[PDB]
Amino acid sequence: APVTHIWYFKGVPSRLGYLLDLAPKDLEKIIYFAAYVITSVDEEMRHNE
Amino acid sequence: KLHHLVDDKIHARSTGPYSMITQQPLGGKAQFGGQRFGEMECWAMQAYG
Amino acid sequence: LYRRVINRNNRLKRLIDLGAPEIIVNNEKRMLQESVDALFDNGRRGRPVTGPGNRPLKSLSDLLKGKQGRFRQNLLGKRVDYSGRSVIVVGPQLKLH
Amino acid sequence: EVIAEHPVLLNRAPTLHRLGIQAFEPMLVEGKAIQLHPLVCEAFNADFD
Amino acid sequence: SRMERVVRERMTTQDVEAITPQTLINIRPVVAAIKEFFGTSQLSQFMDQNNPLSGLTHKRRLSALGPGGLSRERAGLEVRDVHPSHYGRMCPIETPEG
Amino acid sequence: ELSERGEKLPAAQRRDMMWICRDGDRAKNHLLEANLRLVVSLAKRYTGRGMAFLDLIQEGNLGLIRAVEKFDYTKGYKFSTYATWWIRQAITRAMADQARTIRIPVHMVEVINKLGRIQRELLQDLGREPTPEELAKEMDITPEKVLEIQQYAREPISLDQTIGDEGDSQLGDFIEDSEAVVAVDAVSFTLLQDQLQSVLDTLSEREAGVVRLRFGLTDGQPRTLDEIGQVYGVTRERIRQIESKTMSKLRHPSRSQVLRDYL
Amino acid sequence: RGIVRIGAEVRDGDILVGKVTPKGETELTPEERLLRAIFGEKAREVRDT
Amino acid sequence: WLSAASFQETTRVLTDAAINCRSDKLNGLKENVIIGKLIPAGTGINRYR
Amino acid sequence: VRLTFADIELDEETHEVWKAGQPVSLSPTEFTLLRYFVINAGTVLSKPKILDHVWRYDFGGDVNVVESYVSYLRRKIDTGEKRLLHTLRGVGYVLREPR
DNA sequence: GCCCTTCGGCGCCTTCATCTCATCTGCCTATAATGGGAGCTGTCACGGATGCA
DNA sequence: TGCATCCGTGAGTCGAGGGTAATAAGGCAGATGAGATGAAGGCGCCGAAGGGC
Ligand SMILES: [Mg+2]
Repeated sequence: APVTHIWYFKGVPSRLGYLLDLAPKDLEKIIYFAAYVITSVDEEMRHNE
Repeated sequence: KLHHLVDDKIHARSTGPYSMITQQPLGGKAQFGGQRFGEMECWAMQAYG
Repeated sequence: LYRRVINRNNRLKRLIDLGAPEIIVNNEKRMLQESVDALFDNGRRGRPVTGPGNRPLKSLSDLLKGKQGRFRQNLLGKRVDYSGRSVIVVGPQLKLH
Repeated sequence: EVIAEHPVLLNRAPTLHRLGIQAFEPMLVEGKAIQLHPLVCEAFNADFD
Repeated sequence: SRMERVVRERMTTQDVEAITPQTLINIRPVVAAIKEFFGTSQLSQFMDQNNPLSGLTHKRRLSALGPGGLSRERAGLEVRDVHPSHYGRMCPIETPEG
Repeated sequence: ELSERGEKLPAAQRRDMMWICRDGDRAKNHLLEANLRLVVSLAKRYTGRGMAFLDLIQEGNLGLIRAVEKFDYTKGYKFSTYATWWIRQAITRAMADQARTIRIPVHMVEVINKLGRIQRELLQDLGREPTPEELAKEMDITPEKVLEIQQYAREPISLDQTIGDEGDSQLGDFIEDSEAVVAVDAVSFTLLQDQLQSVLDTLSEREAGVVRLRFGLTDGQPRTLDEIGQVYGVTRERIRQIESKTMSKLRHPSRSQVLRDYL
Repeated sequence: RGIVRIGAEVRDGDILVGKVTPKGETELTPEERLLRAIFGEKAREVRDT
Repeated sequence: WLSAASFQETTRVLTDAAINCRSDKLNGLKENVIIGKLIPAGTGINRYR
Repeated sequence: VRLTFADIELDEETHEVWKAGQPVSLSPTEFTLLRYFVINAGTVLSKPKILDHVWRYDFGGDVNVVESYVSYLRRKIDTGEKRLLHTLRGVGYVLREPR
């Protein structure tokens, strides 16, 4: 299973958090299996339904 | 007379053994040694030109 | 550390192929993530992975940091051959050169 | 015979400034103590303690 | 403490009246702990004996580094100073120059 | 049975069958997740050696996963009693072949464990360290094997632990690289090769070539006599004779003294 | 017995105890074969450490 | 990046250089010292070399 | 100068052996193997360096030859199943009086 | 005085099968056994996210 | 928007000085590569000597 490089997730600037517009407190909860994220949503399938 | 006699304080080597990971010669009197040419002396040698 | 990575990866492979409840699979994936974490940089997150003698293990990052790292210990300054060392004594009868 | 006009470098840790490494010419001496010229002590910050 | 843990583990796994203190006791951790202390510990060091005074001064010496103590990097400037209470208790002159 | 050598599944024999399949799946998962507490409770006594706590917990989880399949309710005992044996088996097996940097087969990690237990049980009863001959008497095996297993069980050490009383250097700084070239014996070997070439060129060319390909100097392989005959158009007895001539002339003290010095 | 006589003078490089280890095997150089062929020296199957 | 990574905060500058795909010129003093090239000062410049 | 071990004895001149005082005739290369065994008595023998020193370096044959030769040494002098010429699995053979 | 060319003689030297001896890998054991041991943290200064409010 | 709150960086130069520890684990079947065996073929080497030019 894929894993995240610590050099980029964890640091004084969280580079992964900067790119993805999140926070390290809102990334450790995910790449360490504490909370889910919504990978993608269906926009039209929700607009008509 | 202090226990810093020159007989136990003179050391020199031409070609002794070397370390495993890096091929630098080892250090100390038990091993054949080799004086450490640190970066501070690198500063002096660079300043000399 | 490489043995830990290999063990976790093999056990995760066994869990996936066998078919296990998602809690155990998630725990194994977390252990894999933390094992790669320890391999790349031990002690960066959480308590460092410790071996015998109760000392932090030397990961890849710790081999490139500080005075004892490769950069300022083996690259910048090296132990050299054709060298010696001894006590100094005044030589008042010597010439300047 | 072979030490005829062969320069040899002398250094003292710590090497603060450029003059902390000086190239002399060596003369064979009995004993086991390197004989330093008294004048170059100040440049070396060397002392005989 | 290790002894108490192991004996607490063992006293329940065996039926009553079939259990004896000898089988409740496994002296291995105690000797392991004393061997751990006496060797490979920096507070019990190789005797510095090259004259009677060195032997005398190696004992009756007060150290501050080790388990429960402060390392030299952890040591500030204030601790290294001489306290007015040092008088008569700890010599203010005898201390290594390093 | 119905997929291969079956038929188009009707309404009541497909959806209901898959539903009981999924129901059994979630029932197994439910009891498994309920009983992981037993695994984590049992793994507490197993830490402190070899592997970490959570690794042991995971291996016990795998053991329980295996155990739930073979658990038989018809025999009428609590599931914990049967599951404990399988969990212990999985943990012991994993600690045997996974907790060592130098992996050791279980068949003889068993005898290391038994040797340790018997020696430490007899030490307190006798009051002294048990001599390996007496341990062998308790083994019903030769003592030499006892010393062999004693020296096998020794685990490797770390190259990077600070070795001094004060922290200044690591162990790996004090280990000499044996594989490194001496840089003195290399020049000696080159000069020896030069001396050999001079000596051989001093000899007759046919003899020099014969011995050179006899000991495989110029090439990688020494050759048998018939190869020498095929490359020089002579019989193998003639090559034996010329070899006799070679080491006869090579015993000459002019070459003997000039080459024997090189040792 | 293989060790220095008591009351005997030694210096740097002198042998102290004669301990001989089975050398096992290695690449016997062809030049070694010609060397033993010139003097009749035995293979000396052990390593003198 | 090679000079900066050998001075301070090695992991941070290393990660930043990896992200930016920084191409070092291997032209400075410390870089040439590291890679074994002639230092670009004194007797290392093309006027004197 | 004759080299002896337990009940086997060798004369370096005329290349014969006594086994417990009984003279025995034996093959030349087989005799060289026995010479290696006595010259390194108490030290284990491995097939490779046995091949390296005793045999020519041009030997292109298989590995069964040395095992067969050891079998001949067994059937000539150490006829007993347990024998002074012990064998080590993967490490070869050794000449040693059993304990 | 020995080369050119012989039968065969067991040896011997391999080589093919072809058997055993450790050595190692996977599987099974049914009263019940159901939630971490332990960790000691705090130098000095200095730039920056940070959880809330 | 503060604003404490913390969180990761820096902190010397050569030399005395080497290595410290638990636990329920056990029969049993199969297999597998190493090493023990026996048998048969392709020369070796001679034991004979042929012989003459
Ligand atoms: Mg001074």
